Amino acid sequence: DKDLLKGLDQEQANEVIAVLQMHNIEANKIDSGKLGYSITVAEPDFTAAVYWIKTYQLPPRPRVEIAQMFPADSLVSSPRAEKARLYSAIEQRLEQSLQTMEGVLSARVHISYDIDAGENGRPPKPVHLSALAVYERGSPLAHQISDIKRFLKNSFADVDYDNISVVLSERSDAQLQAPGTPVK
Amino acid sequence: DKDLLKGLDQEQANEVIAVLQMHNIEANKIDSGKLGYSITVAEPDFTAAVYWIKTYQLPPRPRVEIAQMFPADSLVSSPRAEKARLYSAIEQRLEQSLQTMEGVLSARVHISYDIDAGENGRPPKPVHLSALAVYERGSPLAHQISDIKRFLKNSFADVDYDNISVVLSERSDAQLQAPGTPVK
Amino acid sequence: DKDLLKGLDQEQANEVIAVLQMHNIEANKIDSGKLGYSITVAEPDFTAAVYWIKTYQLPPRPRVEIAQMFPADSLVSSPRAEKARLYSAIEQRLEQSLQTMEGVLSARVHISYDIDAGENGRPPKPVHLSALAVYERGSPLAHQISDIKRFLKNSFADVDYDNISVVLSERSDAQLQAPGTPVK
Amino acid sequence: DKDLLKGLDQEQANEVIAVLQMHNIEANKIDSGKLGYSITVAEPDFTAAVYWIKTYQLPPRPRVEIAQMFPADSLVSSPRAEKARLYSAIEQRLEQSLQTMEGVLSARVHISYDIDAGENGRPPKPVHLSALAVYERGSPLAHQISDIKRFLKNSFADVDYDNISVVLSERSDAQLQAPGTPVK
Amino acid sequence: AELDSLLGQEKERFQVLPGRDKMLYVAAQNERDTLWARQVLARGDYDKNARVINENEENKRISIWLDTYYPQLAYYRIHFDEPRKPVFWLSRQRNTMSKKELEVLSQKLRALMPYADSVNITLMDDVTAAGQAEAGLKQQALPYSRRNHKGGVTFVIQGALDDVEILRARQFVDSYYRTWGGRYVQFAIELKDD
Amino acid sequence: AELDSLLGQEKERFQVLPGRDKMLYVAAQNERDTLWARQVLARGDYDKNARVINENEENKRISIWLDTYYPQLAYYRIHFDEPRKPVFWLSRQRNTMSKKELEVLSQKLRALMPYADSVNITLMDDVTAAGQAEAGLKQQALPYSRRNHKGGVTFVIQGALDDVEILRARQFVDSYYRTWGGRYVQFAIELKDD
Amino acid sequence: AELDSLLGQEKERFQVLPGRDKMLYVAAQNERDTLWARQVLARGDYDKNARVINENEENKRISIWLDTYYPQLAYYRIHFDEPRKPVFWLSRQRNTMSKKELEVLSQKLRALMPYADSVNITLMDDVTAAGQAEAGLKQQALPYSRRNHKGGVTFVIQGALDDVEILRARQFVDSYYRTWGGRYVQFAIELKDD
Amino acid sequence: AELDSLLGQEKERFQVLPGRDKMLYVAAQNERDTLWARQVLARGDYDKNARVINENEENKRISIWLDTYYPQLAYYRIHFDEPRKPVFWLSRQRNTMSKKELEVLSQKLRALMPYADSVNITLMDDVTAAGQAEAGLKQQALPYSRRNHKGGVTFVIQGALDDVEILRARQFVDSYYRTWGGRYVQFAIELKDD
Repeated sequence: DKDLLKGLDQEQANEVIAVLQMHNIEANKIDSGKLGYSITVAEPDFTAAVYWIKTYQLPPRPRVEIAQMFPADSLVSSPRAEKARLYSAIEQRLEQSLQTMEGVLSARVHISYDIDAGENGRPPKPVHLSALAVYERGSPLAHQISDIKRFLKNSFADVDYDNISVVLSERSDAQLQAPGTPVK
Repeated sequence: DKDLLKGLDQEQANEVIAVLQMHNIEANKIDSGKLGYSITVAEPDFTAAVYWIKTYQLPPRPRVEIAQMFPADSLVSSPRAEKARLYSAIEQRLEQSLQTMEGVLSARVHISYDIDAGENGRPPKPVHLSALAVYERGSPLAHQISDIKRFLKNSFADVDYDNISVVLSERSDAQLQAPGTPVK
Repeated sequence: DKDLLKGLDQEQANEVIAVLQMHNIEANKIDSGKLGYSITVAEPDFTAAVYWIKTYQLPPRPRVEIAQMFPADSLVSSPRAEKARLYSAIEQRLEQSLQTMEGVLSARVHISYDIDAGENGRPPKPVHLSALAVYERGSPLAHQISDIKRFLKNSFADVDYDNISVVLSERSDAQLQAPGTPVK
Repeated sequence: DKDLLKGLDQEQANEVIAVLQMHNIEANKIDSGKLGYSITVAEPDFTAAVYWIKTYQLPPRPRVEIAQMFPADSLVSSPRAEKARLYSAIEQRLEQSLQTMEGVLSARVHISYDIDAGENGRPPKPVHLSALAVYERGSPLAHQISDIKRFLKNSFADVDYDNISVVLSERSDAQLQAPGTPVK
Repeated sequence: AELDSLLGQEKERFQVLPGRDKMLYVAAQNERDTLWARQVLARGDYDKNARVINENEENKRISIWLDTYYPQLAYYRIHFDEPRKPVFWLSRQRNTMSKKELEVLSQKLRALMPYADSVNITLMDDVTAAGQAEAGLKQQALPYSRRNHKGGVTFVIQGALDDVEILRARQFVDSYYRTWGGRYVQFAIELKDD
Repeated sequence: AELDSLLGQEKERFQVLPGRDKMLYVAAQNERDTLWARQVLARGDYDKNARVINENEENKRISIWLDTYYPQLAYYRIHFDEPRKPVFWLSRQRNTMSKKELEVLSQKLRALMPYADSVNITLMDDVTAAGQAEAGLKQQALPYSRRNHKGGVTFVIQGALDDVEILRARQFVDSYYRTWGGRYVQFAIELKDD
Repeated sequence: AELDSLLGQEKERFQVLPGRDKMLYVAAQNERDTLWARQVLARGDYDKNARVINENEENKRISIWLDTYYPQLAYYRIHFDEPRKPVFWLSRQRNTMSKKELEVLSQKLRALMPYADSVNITLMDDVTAAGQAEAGLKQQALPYSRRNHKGGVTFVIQGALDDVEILRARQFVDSYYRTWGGRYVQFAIELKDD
Repeated sequence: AELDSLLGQEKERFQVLPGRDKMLYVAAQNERDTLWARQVLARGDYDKNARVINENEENKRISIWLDTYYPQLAYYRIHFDEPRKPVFWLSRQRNTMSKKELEVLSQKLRALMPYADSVNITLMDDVTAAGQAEAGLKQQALPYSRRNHKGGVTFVIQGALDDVEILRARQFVDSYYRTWGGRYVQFAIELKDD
């Protein structure tokens, strides 16, 4: 009934309703054509819903990787810019691959960017990398930690089993349950 | 009834009402088309609401990261400008990843910018980094401090457990409760 | 009945329904012509389905390999860019070949990118590589680990049986079973 | 009856039906003119068929060799690009030749790419190579391993009988049997 | 209307409690169900007062009352598995209260929990509390050092713990504080270099 | 309607259980079938209450009840192969409970499992539990070191384990915790360099 | 109108108090509820005077009165858990007041708190106050040095404290000043290098 | 309709089995025929319940039942060549079961296999099992080392095995586990450098 967000694109609008129906208030993804989607909540829950817009900082910012800020359209693209979008595409591609393991729902991978190794006239640092992973319920999480940590060791040149930091966490409880319209 | 803010865009207007309904005065996000939103409060609360515009410094300034001031449209983009938007995209991407841990509502990550290491002819400084994190109620905050501090250690090349400063704080009380129209 | 995703292309739309019918809600791939496909679910399951859009982060991002970010249309293409799309095409081609072994449904292959070996004035590092593999049910997975690890050893110049990390996992249970329309 | 894939070209559409009729659901390759083929399955099997689109990752990506990413239209084509499409054409041509042996249905050949031998100022590495091969039923596979391994030894300059890794596997059971329309 | 239907479709997730002071109570299980049930009661109407209680917050609410009216009380945790009557553990060793006023203490707490029938005060030995905390933390193969004090122990855990042991630690600690509370044993997972 | 048809086409995947406290139960086999059956009951209507129980979650739900009302209880795992009556293993060695209150313990658990007929409490020796865990882990040819404790053992597995042995490990561990649970034997596959 | 409905929907958050001097009082719990209830009474109308009192501000308001009319008084903190009658702790050791004028002191405070029924003055030993502050601050494993004085102690905490111990410190300090106030024990978390 | 015609054109590939508990069973031969026959029964209708059983999955299903109700049982593999009555091998050496309850064991398994007539329990010597595994693995000319254990042997195979011997290995191992199962002999083809 009461307007709460306007002009959202698609993947931002589907995330907000996922947050809201977690906290027991229903929303209505009203498309407004080329002016983006719109989310309207009922009047007794406009109070509670604008709280959860604040804490989760909804709508979500577009998920940024490093190579979006080195586009190389027609610029000469200095050798720092090549390793910037090189490793950034490797951050994305290892993320795409952990997501297709057994039971990993989602994943995030970061790479340590030793970039100025040639400019200082020094041998480069060892590559460090971090990983996040969301498993199912019921999986014994203390044993899939070894598969990931074995996997993306040899995805880089000089890493160890100490430069890999994987903190994997099982997913939340399933929201399968209808929130409910308020009473009159 | 009384006009209080005009011409706001979307995420600024949703933040002001979140502040105002925290302090028990209702607002009305009146859209004015292409001239931005507008927030009007009632006449007995125009006094109190313009106080909370002052203390919170509403409307919020647009949330700035470092790479907005190195756009590189067609300029030759000196090697300081590459590491400026390189690390700035890493500040954003680690922020996007802590936000998808277990229970973190929001996060902020800063990176120490040792930039002039090559210009001074010196080996670079160790990387220092800071992190903020907003957890749920009920979480035992003294133990999720180790997960973050383990996570973004190995997201960079040469850091320690002393160059990482994470000050995480649980969220406020939930504002789920209707403020109320004034009496006549 | 209720709109859930619009404007999807083909291989993104077929993946979402595969996720949704896994979790017992039916979808309807409604084509909208040149404006892409559309997925609509019924009203009692719009709540549950927008949860599984969030956890799986549907619609899937386009599957990225490294050579998509070195297109070489008319640019002079510095010698880092040649080894970037060289090894990336080898990552794809070994992936295409493991997929045609006995019982491998799908595969992913990553190569360690030692790129700056000539710029540092050093001999290059040994090549490390990782592999994922989805077998059938009933296969004894502890013995097809040797075939892969023998296969793509000699697909590169200087690798060992320690630089190869293959973590292969059998596929899930078959979803052959109709979800079901809700009751009225 | 229900639409499942649209806009496929020819060799992608013939592969999907080969996968589907393996798993006992019939398809219908409906040509749509210049808008590519289309595959429609019946309504009780749209559930099961969209599972096997997911696991096999159908439609198949176009089979990539290394020389597709070094086209050399009018660019000066640095000496790395010549050995890239040189060895890649040798990968294809040895693949075309193993396929015309006695009983080999299909074959894949990879070559180790020692490319930066001249740039490091070093003698090049020995050439390593891998081979896949799909034989008939009934062939004694432990003896055709010697023919291949003798054949493409002397197809290169400095290889051994240890740099050749051939893992050959007989073909699956023949799918000669009609799947069947569902009952009404 | 019926609060079992004013809440969600699943009846097993909540359990309404007709308290003695005319207010009805609904017992959530965690902080998602609490925000599920504090959303209903603040958005709209139940034709009486209604108040969501939690297991880990009402436990903390009593301790804000209990440290004033009973300081120097050695207790672990109150337990709301059967929320009609809670089981409120105490230290057998560090409590000099006689059985007279301990029954008064089972009646002072009922003034704070109107939904409760009668508090089942039992006693647990402090050596059993620190025992299972130690007999689990070395059963997870974790480096530690038990330092004792007059009225509590402390298990500081240090070293460069990697990921396999940093996650066996947290699902032991959170499985301990769910059981015993955190008023007698403090786990210090202090993670530094060598 | 009939819940055997409100669920999917395959009847053998689920098994409905008419519990004693007016609520019906449906026993899934894993966490795909649980989300298959918790989807039906939360989307729509069965004309009575219905509640999906799992083998590895209802096992964990009892232990949230069981550590309060029976701490210092040495047990392994409850088993729902025939969900009409579960087999709840205990330590023969570490249980000082007499046969009087052990039959009370077969009646306290029935208040938690209304679908259950009667709990079949049996006893397993702790040397047999740690035996088959050791007699399998060296049968997979894995480096380890058995460290014992007062009330549990621990098999830490270390070294630079490559892929053939890292996968023989997990299909032994997950084939052990499916059988014995994880309350007496902890496997520490801690994987580092040399 | 009724002030229980002139405030928000939740009745349990506030507690109105019909004071003796014709003015009504409403007891908030923290500084969000105070600005919730000081917004209502200043925006509009209640058909009588109404005045929001807090737990941590009315405590400080009395001390502005109390240091003039009773200097050299050793007291900790007044407590508004049951705001009909507050419990006002004093030092048993550092108070030479006899029981005659201490009952006068239970009547001087009632002139400041009209909502109060009768002040429950009790006594706490100063060694118990500094004890639990010390027995918690070493139970959090924190470096310190107890320096005593004539009429108060001081726990200066120094060193390069990292994040795990800087946050165990603040939820002990803020859990201490909520209990005892800050008039006898001062925590100096002074954070410098080595 | 007739399930022999509801399946494919070839009658010899499947074999329907009228089980005793009103459910009909169809015995596939491998995991292509299982997905051939689990496609028919889940897509549409047979006018009774029908359930596809496999040779290598129903073998594994019994062991999920058998490790609870008979732990410390030494058996190899159940065999479904004539699926009307299976031949279930046991260790003659490592089984202390008498012939009384072994006939009970031929009746406990019939409750799991309703299609079965009567289980043909026979005994195989453990030295014959490890014999043919050793007498084949050196007949393929493969380097190994037989390490024995109390209740199983292990043939670790190492070295830089090239392609001719890596493929004689797998068609011996897969020809062994098809015959004897994998519960007494484990082959470790662990392939490293020199």
